[PDB]
Amino acid sequence: NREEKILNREIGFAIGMPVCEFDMVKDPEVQDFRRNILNVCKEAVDLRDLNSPHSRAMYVYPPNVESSPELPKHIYNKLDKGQIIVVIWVIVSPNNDKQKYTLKINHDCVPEQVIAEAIRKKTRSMLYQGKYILKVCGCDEYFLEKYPLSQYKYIRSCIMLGRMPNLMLMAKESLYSQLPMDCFTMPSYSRKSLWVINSALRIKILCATYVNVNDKIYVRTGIYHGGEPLCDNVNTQRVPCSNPRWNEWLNYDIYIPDLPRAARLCLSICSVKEEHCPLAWGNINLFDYTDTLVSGKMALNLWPVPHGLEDLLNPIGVTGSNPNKETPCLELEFDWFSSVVKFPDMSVIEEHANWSVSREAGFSYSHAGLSNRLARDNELRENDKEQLKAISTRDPLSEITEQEKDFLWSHRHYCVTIPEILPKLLLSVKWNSRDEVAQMYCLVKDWPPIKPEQAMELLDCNYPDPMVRGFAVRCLEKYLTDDKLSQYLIQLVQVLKYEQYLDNLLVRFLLKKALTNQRIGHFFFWHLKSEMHNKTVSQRFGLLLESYCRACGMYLKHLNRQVEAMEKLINLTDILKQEKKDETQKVQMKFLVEQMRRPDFMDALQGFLSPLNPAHQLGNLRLEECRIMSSAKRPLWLNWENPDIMSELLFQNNEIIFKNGDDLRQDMLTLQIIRIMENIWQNQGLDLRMLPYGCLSIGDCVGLIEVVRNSHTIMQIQCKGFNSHTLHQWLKDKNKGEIYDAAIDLFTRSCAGYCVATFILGIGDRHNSNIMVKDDGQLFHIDFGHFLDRVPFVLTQDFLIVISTKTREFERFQEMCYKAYLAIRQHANLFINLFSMMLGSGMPELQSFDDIAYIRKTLALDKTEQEALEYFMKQMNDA
Ligand SMILES: COc1ccc(-c2cc3c(C)nc(N)nc3n([C@H]3CC[C@H](OCCO)CC3)c2=O)cn1
Repeated sequence: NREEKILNREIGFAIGMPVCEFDMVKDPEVQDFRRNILNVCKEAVDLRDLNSPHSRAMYVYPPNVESSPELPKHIYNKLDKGQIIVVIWVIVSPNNDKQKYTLKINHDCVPEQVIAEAIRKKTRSMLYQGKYILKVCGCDEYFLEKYPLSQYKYIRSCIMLGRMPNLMLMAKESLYSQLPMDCFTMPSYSRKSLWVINSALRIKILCATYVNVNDKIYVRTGIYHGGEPLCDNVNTQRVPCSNPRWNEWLNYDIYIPDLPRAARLCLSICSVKEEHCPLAWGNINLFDYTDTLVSGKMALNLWPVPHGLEDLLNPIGVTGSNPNKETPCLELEFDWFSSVVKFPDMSVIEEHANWSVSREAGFSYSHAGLSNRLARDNELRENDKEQLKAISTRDPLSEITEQEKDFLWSHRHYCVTIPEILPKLLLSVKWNSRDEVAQMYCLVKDWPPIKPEQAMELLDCNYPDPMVRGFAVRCLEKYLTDDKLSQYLIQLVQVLKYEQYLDNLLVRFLLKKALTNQRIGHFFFWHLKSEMHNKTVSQRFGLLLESYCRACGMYLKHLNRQVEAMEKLINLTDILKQEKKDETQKVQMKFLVEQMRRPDFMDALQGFLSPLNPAHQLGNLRLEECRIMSSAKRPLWLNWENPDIMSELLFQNNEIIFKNGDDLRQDMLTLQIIRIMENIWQNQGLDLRMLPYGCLSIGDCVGLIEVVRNSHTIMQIQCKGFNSHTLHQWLKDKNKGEIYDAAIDLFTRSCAGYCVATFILGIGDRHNSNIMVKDDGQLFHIDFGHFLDRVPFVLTQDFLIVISTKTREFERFQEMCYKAYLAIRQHANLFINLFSMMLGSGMPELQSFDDIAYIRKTLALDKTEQEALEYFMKQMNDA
């Protein structure tokens, strides 16, 4: 139609490839995902059309609230008798006069209540009903829901900062006048035997093509469930280099009905010299998306080995053929049985599980042989019930012995009483034994829900089973707040890579939330779009992006304006670091200024939302405040006017650093971990102010960085002014009076926060230029080069003098680092889980579980609470 043709050009621009291309794809799964996902779209749109227009407003401007309405002790204490002084603004008459009405009201007042007092003060300022809404002055953040005022992140941040909230009052009708009439349309594309196989698995390696020049070669194979072999790996015969025809059947120690649902064939072409090397790799799901077992002739196009691969295989790697067909192509053959073999229905598995529990009970009783895996009733002693608990308290990095596994499995029915043990019991299963797997399925089917922070662990590369991942999704669906879903969004987008198929419970969950919360949808779009360059995820992420863009609504027009901006800056910074690299900042700036005269450039680089915070409107480009930086990759310091009616009450200008050349993924993760550490310390009552500024990767070593206003590096404070006493005097000068005592306190609390953080994460070398200080004393670190692969933030005499060595303030400071280290140690399981989910991300500083182990060392998990306290105590004295 007319609208369908306009939509597809808009979707195409957003993804970076035309939609017609997805149709010219003959994979039934691709076309099934495309059609079968459409109900997740339908449900999301329906929820937005439910309480229209209010429900459409909640979509476009979701309330930005904290997870709990409860405030910590140190936060509540800042309120003058549990009450907050709030400032409500009104835009009066035709001359748009800003008029403030100050209040002092209960921090837990709902926005409809706050409005009432503001109308009461307006009616009294001389001596209406609820057709109004509250907005943050200077940004598009609204207060459309009945939450305690202190629950909104702006209000809580204000309390924390000792800043007075500035909110603007406006008509509900004036906001709804900005929400357009969106319509969802149905696209043009929308309109056996089971365990009866009494046989062992064999796979024929026929031949290899596109394998030529540059001693011998072979095909290394293995059958895997996650990253664990379901039997021993089987190699083909060694063969001369250019001639690769094996025509060999490989015979595996697995009986076909014993194959788990998420069983994979993991293969690689290896070179020999004593020194075996993988040339290419590829993995195949033994069952297709429809539960059908792979049969017959097949050809798999192979992938290049990832930089820094362990063994000769890549089990954690992507499944399916490499799209580039000019690559090593391996031709295989699978046994064809009586008909089309299909994995049994849940009911057949349910009956076999009941049969297995029965045969298990009458097995021994009447066996004669010994079994450490048979379940025994009444034989569970209180000293071993307390030993089972000690297992559940173990970190995800800790090794679980074969004895502990047999122990855990014989107690599989008790385990249901310690629900947080499940990841360990799931590892304890003999995943190559249909008998135990059918039984495990029924346990999960009725397993007590676990916390989302625990659920997430069952979504890394170790838990491939659809039932295990389905239960994890179910725990998130019911217990994960939007605040928290937003906080862990980069790991949830990352673990999508561990999914066997396009259509799954996780993608369905993530997409429903994306299409019912625009703040989630923004970052869901950007985290997906930023990996379109990566061919390993291009199709899955592209299809996910198509389904998103097809139902997001008018936000696509906003996303496309953002895409056009980043594309211009990439083009711009390409020319500077290529051609005009050694040219002066005046000539380089003359080129930018000449390019800004161009219409396509002055439309693109102005009047669009900030990808770091879509609540921020980037108006006119103030070139006069922009500069090409001195850094090697020629990054841009960019300055935009804040076109908000009340910009002045937040920030009149918005500064973003656009960088093209370096990987921002490692900074993205370090800044996320900081936000988390900060939120852990804050929840535990100890106020250690951190600054996880915005950093977003938009592609292949391209991204944006939030500039922190009123900040200078440690070097800049030393330089303009060898010198070791300048910092304190500068902070005394920038905070003279009673204002000084607050600044010294904000420097120590922030200085303590970064001391712990950097130590734990093993962050890159911290110097005078890698550290920064705000006008109020707030200390923060920047450019986190590389983590894990020592105390990097060495407290020099410079920082020590600002603290007040044998002082009362330094005795308070040490007590700040100590509680903080204990606070992170009590949460090490979460941090371990966040890094594990990122293994799939191609990050060099995080390629194996060995890398994550660094935080088991620095957080002394194998030691005790007092022992680890002694570890941090000892490591902090060595400077
Ligand atoms: C991963 O890549 C990167 C690249 C840049 C930054 C980066 C962040 C930053 C922030 C958040 N806030 C403020 N205020 N400044 C900042 N800077 C400035 C440092 C001083 C410099 O001054 C000129 C040379 O001395 C101007 C730039 C940065 O570089 C961080 N990570």
